[PDB]
Amino acid sequence: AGAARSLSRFRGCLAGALLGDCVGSFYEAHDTVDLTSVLRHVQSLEPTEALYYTDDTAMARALVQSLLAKEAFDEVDMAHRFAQEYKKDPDRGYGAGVVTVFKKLLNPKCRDVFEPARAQFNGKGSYGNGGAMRVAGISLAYSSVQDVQKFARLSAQLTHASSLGYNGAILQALAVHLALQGESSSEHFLKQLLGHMEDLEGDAQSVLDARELGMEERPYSSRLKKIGELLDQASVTREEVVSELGNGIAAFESVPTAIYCFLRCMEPDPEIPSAFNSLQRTLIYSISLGGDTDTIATMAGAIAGAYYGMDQVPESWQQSCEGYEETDILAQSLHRVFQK
Ligand SMILES: C/C(=N\Nc1nc(=O)cc(C)[nH]1)c1ccc(N)cc1
Ligand SMILES: [Mg+2]
Repeated sequence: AGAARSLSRFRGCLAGALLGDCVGSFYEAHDTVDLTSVLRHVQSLEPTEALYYTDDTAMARALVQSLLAKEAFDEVDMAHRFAQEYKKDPDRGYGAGVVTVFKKLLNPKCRDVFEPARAQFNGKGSYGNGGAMRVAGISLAYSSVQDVQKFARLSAQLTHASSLGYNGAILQALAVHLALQGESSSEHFLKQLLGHMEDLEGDAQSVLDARELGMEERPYSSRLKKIGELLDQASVTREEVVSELGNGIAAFESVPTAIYCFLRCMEPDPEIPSAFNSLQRTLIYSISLGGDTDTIATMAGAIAGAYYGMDQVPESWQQSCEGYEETDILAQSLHRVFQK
């Protein structure tokens, strides 16, 4: 993968996300998934564009297309691109909630593009993982922690106005940010994320948002702490992971899980054949958790792809995915424009 923030890492990041979405799609909303099944099914990749992407990729592409068009974050442009993408291709797997947001954004009378998201859930906003599932491009465009946080938040808030939603997007963007920096201990990676989340969850609004939902005072911080405990635990089963971290559509029940998958799979697992590389292993492992496989795998894939780089993206897998060339072009353009 080479240096921090290399072309290879950019390409690997978006390819990894695409793979997770396309391959994870087959198992979406499966309560349980058998590992042998995933393996058998990834054999079906080996020897074009046979696997459709979902809303995860559709929104990721629109986000990145906005950043490229403006060479900056522009809420009006990005909001419009999200809404127009839905309009043109509505059957990509959007929830009814975010569709309500899109319909409001499509009204040419809508001046304030943040207001639709805020009206959701009786004015409290969605805590879904939709803000995070598309956020990797933010970490490609912006190098500083400060900017990653600011624009992961803003991009997320166009559809997910609950701090439980947009803080999940920040966490995912931070994970990609770190992975683009290259080789790290799992301990150092986790500690860096924990520090950032502890700082964010100090905010008074974040504290109130959690309290309303009966959650721990610092939800993501507490979940990252659990990840540290899990990584030290003997004979952790896929069920115990799901049990402690979740595999759901809430950002809190999917973003930490995706990060755990990345961290866990830094090391060889005897349960996944050693022939699979580290990226492949991460994707296989994350999909085998079940639940929202598509988003958990797209997020784990973004992190892993940034970390391992394009050399770990198997051409046979990549070429099975709808739009892999467009995805690759977007990654190279992000590098040219923002990491020249
Ligand atoms: C923030 C929130 N809900 N957000 C949400 N997003 C989702 O995707 C799904 C669900 C169920 N709920 C909230 C709503 C009411 C109160 N009383 C307190 C908080
Ligand atoms: Mg999807």
